Amino acid sequence: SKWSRGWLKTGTILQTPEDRNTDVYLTTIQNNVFSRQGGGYQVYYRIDGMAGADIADNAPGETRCTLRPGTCFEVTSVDERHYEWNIIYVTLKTCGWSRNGQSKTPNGDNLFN
Amino acid sequence: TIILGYGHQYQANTEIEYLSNWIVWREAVPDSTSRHKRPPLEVLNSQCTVIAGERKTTVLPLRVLSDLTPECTEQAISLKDYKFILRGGSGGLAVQVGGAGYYDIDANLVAKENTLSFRGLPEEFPLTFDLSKQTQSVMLKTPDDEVPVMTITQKGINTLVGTAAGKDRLIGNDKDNTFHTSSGGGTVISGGGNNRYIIPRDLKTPLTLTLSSNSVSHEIFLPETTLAELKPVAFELSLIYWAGNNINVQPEDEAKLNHFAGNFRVHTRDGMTLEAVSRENGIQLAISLCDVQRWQAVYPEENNRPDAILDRLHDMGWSLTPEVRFQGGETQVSYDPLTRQLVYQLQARYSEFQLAGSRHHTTAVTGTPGSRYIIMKPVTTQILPTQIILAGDNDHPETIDLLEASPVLVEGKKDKNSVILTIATIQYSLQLTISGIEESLPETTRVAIQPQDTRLLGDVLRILPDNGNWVGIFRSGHTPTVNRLENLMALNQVMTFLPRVSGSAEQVLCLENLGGVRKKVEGELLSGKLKGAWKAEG
Repeated sequence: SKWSRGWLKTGTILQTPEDRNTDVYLTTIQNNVFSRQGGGYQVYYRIDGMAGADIADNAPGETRCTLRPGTCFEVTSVDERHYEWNIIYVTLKTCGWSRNGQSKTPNGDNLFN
Repeated sequence: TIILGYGHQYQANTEIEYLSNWIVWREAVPDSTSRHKRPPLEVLNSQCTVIAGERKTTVLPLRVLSDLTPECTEQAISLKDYKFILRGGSGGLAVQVGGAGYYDIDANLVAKENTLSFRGLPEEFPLTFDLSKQTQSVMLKTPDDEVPVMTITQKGINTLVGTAAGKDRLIGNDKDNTFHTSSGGGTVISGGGNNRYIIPRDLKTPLTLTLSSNSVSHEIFLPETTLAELKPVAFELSLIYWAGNNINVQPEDEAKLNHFAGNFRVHTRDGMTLEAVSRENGIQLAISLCDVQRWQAVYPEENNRPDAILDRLHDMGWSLTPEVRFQGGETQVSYDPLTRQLVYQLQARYSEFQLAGSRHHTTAVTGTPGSRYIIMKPVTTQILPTQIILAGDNDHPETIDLLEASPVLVEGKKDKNSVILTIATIQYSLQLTISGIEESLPETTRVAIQPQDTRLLGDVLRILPDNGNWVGIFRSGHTPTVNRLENLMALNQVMTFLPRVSGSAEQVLCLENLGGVRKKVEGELLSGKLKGAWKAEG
């Protein structure tokens, strides 16, 4: 809903909330997941390491995987060059069970919808 | 927070007693038989004093009169002359009387709130306090007599709090007063200034409010009452409950009842804020605000839309103020019942807004750059016209969406720098008026007629004749709806993937050629089935 400019810095610890599973996608060109939907700021993540993410039962033509709740992420190179376009680009990386980080913005909006 | 006791300075009169048995001398009480001697313990002082600092201070003396049990009453009567001298500061002083004594409250007039609470008394206690009197006494109904168990001298008190569930007779001052009335009814007689009231639910006796002639404004809070419990009685400021005792608001003089027009605001737990508006032949209570967050908190199951709330409120028989504001929510909605127009003022950028006309009002949207308005499907006939006001920054163009409306025929019109559309489904129709803020239509706004057919507003504004003549823009016929426009420029495998759609149950893929040489698509179906190749109109 709301994003403060520069609240996230490279090297900041990140993790998914205590939801059942956070679904990730390996294809976005025609699965139609990266197209804009909803209001506010769209954040596009790119998790480099996806080993250890269990695949989901997929119908022919879609690539979707689930992420275990409470998994570590190392924020790397947050780029808000398109902040005026309400598009925020963020790159992530998996880590070990470090037991720290935030799954919500400073104002409190939950990440990984 | 200061908790106070009832401490006296004693003088222990004693004597020296010879104990010949243990050849020692010991301190002893005086012999009562020897004529008349001083008592073994003698009370000297019965006073206590607190001087408050600069911050807010609460004083809670020990509660001696907490019920009507004979022992507690005897104790309170015994402690009826104890002196409390409390001097407040700039922050404010709140005093909760213990039940017995002589209270000397000196509250600072600079402070915004000085409270005098009687909640420590027994729950069902007949209370009678007047804020206009400098010195007052609280009488206690003992068997066959009245004892002034309390004597309060106050200066600067403006936040009288009644007992728990007793018939109270509160009288306010000429300044601003706040009344936390009990749950036992009684009578409240405010003075001048601005008076606020907080009345609980389930009054055991009708509560009568008297409006003094020098009073200017009044706010009534009902933190435990929802609007569904209030019966809409016209030409009366009294709040009548559907079930239970009702407030009985009456002015001091009936002639000046029209004075409280716009200065008598009644809040409510669910969110509505009744406002007293002068009508053609008197006054009436009509809904003025609706805090949608509180309404959702009270009624989450019900659909939360300003139009739904409006029709539900009209169903209960409630008049509407000429300006009804719907605070909260993603947008600040306003209503004008005389013109039956509903106005949305978008606030955020790139916000997805859903637009749906109704049969009782005309819907208008004041957009913001980057926003996307979706036209909801018509479901009833005689839908009043709609209006979208674009905010064009030429860098973040809005998009107007007709994908969910399922249009069948769309016809356009032009007049006074505003494109007028019509959207007809297989059975219904709806008129939509696109406009602009600067008397010019932004030529970058994108209208999405069909999923693969998105047309710029600058493109659309060309084919529209300048006279008000309707020209066909789209029709469900011709070539069918295309759900994927895959050009033949792409070479080799393209893993064309069309997801299932349960509602439509029909997916159309269009293979387009723009080259001068006949192509040859060597396909291979891996999942799904095809119905053939579309050939003609019908």
